[PDB]
Amino acid sequence: KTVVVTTILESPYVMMKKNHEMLEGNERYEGYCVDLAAEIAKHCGFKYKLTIVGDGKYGARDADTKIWNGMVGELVYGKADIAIAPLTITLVREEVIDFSKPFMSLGISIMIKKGTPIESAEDLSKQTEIAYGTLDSGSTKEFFRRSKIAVFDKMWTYMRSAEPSVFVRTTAEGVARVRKSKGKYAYLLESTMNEYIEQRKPCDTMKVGGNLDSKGYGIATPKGSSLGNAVNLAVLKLNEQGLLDKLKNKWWYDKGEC
Amino acid sequence: KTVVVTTILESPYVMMKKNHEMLEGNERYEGYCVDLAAEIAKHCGFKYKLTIVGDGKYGARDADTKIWNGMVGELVYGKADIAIAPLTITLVREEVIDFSKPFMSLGISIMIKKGTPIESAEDLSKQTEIAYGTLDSGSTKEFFRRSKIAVFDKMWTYMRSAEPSVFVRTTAEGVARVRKSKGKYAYLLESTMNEYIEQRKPCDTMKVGGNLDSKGYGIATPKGSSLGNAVNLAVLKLNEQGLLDKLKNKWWYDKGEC
Ligand SMILES: N[C@@H](Cc1conc1O)C(=O)O
Ligand SMILES: N[C@@H](Cc1conc1O)C(=O)O
Ligand SMILES: [Zn+2]
Ligand SMILES: [Zn+2]
Repeated sequence: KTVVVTTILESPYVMMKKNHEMLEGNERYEGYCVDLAAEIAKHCGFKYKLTIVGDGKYGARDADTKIWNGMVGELVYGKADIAIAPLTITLVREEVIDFSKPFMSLGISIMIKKGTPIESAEDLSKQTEIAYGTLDSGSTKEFFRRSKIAVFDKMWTYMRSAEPSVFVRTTAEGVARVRKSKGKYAYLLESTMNEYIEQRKPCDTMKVGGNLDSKGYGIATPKGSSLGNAVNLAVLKLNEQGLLDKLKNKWWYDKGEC
Repeated sequence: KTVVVTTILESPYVMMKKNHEMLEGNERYEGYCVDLAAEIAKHCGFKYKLTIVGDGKYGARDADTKIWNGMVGELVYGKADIAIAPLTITLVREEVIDFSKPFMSLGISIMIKKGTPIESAEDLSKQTEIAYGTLDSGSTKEFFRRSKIAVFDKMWTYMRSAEPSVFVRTTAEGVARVRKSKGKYAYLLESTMNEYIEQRKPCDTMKVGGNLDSKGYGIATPKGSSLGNAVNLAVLKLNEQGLLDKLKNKWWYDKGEC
């Protein structure tokens, strides 16, 4: 009955506490999703164990093997009971796992090194000098790959053929590339992460333009799991009681450094 | 077999076309939810009949009889098969009906007549010359009635006992009250309607401040319904293809008059 929670090391959702090495179990981690996991568990009445997804991914179906990787795979193949992370609710995922109503709203956004002469996706598409990419698996890449909006189709056409690769394995990798490229690389990531980074030292990046789309993160469970109903209701209750807005402010803005 | 769709006359979601008297059935109406209903039915493969909710309400439970009114009641008591409307996903409603994932995100906002000395809820709570209320039943009124947050708790106390009533029966009545009250009345309504009206003639109102919460509208079905699954998947598909964004620009800003 101890619920195995799969999640991912992604700031400020789940981060290692500075002393984690002298701590045990759930106490080793801190962050928005660590706080949310505690509350979901308390309102649903279950004991849980946080575990970091082994391959460090969000989740995508390999087109050859057709095997799901990341947190989605952990749920699909029975290695975890629930996923509490910045996991995007999408059609292909909803087809294999269950999602609660969203606990956070977001949209794909553009992250630039300050001073970059870019102001929108249209600007990125109309030039070639500043390279741009996305996480190499997950909802953002899939959004561009399936987009039929020309500004986005043009962007995908370029990204899928750019060399060296413009895709990165982790959010941190994308942010570092932005920071170390003197303005020649812009990163396409979720508004939530983009807004977070813009508030952290060295305060050299910023989110530009509006969001490209609109969607949410949901707490996921294995298709038909017994936890789904209570978890969904708990998210709604916690949102209505102001918990979610409080956690957003606590982890994004209250200890912002810029 | 023809699906009975319950919806509500609320601009620009569902409105009577100018020439509706000489039109019939579903053709009499136009709007975002009318376009959405057509997109959902096509993907889920069903024929439908649009019907305006009899009592003109969104849906709330009478504390004494425990009977649901509005579109929620029409689903609860079997008078309709699905509600395609700007119906807000809430915990009390989710307990009695099913909601698809969000097709639109929004938040409670403040509508003022241009030039009114108000910039936030807080601003409304610390004065008494400017009355302010909400729709008479629905998710907004509940929000203030259930607030564990100080500014808002203060707002319910004044609202619940103001006399005469600061509550209104329809969004239109709330908007008209703002407009003819020479700035002595502000109306609390969802950002979607607020932003919409703000872009319509006589262009004398405006949304002030930020949203008070974050939530969404969902397509609702009776508990356990055969349509729940397909509808939910259709919403996600429509969002990802950009149809939902397309419809929003179509009905909100493409014809704006200010
Ligand atoms: N939440 C996303 C991952 C993600 C995080 O930030 N940009 C992204 O693409 C997912 O679920 O793939
Ligand atoms: N969407 C709300 C109603 C509503 C619309 O605009 N302000 C409101 O309160 C509901 O479903 O009750
Ligand atoms: Zn379609
Ligand atoms: Zn009564």
